[PDB]
Amino acid sequence: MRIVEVYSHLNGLEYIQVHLPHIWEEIQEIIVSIDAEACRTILYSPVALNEAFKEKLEAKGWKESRTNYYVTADPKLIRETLSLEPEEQKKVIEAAGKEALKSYNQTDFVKDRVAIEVQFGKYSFVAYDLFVKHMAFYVSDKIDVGVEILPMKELSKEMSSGISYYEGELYNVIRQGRGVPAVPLVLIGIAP
Amino acid sequence: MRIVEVYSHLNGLEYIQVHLPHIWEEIQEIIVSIDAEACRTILYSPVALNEAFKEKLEAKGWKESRTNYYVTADPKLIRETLSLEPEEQKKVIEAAGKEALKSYNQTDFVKDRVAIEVQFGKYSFVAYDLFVKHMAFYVSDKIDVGVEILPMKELSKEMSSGISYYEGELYNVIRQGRGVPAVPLVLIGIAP
Repeated sequence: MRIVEVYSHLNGLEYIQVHLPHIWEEIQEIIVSIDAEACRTILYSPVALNEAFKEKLEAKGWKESRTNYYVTADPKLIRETLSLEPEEQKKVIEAAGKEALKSYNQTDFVKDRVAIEVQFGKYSFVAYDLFVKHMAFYVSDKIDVGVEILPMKELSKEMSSGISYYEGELYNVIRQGRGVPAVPLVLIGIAP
Repeated sequence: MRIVEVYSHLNGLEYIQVHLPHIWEEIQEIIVSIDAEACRTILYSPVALNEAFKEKLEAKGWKESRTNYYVTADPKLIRETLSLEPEEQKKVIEAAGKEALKSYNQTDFVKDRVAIEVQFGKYSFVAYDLFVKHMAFYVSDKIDVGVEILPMKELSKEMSSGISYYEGELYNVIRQGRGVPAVPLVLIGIAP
């Protein structure tokens, strides 16, 4: 496959280029290696595409990651426990006489404190990846930068209706105003 | 039904109380009027709950709204056209030699420049409502404040697994850091 567009959010790409140059080179090579034709089961299959990326990513040591945390109804306690370890979060919340509720986020591809999301899903999933998933791993000190691989409109239009595309998601990010979300990111738009 | 928790984001609630006091009173009355028991088709049905709120909301003049816009791959052009009318966005993007792509957002309940989302859906939909939907209507100058009505965990646990709850979504918002999203909001957690 090929990269058509790349957007560096909060200079996330440059951070990778300085501190983890091998990662940027690898991400680029993995994309080139994906055979989109074999996924043309003539629309393209999101399941087939996800399987192809999964094999290549895991073949290069990108592995699953999970981050646990405790939520609560109290805004003050949330702000005071965001950066704490799970057990400490619960301890602090309960010590204030408030209820702690178990939660977590899980992602398939993490390596060298970089998370990569390959998204060929419906319109609501990218928003969730950017503002909740990547942010969760970032705030929990598991990643320093997140990467979102998305199909350009030229590819999404050749897939089932309802699949989000690069141009639309880039818009959703920039529409937030400067520097939102707080996690540095690299948005990559691809095509066959 | 009853309100258990209320969170004013960027002082959104106070904005309503000063400029639109009748709206806050009405929202509170609508919630009280909802018969959660009749939706206990003993778990609670999200479809039944959504139908009950829809009838009460529309009965009070809350109506659908749609906002159109043109996205593009060019970050600079996006920032320069965010606040423009749709036709002007396309004109500006194309005048720079870049492609404009049609898009939009639609919501069921808008009145007096306030949007209300009643969410009893899966984990990814609230994120989309907050960071994309409410923000789209806000940036397009259709609303000044957004409202998100969510079930507290005590209610969501009595519904199908996978339904987001107040405590979890409040966490997702505060985890962003101060003032994100840029649109003022009122988060309301409810129970039977």
